[PDB]
Amino acid sequence: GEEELAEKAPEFARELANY
Repeated sequence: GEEELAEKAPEFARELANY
């Protein structure tokens, strides 16, 4: 998970959440 999380960084969700 850590790597998926590392390959994710829950800030991307918001970085696209706006678009």
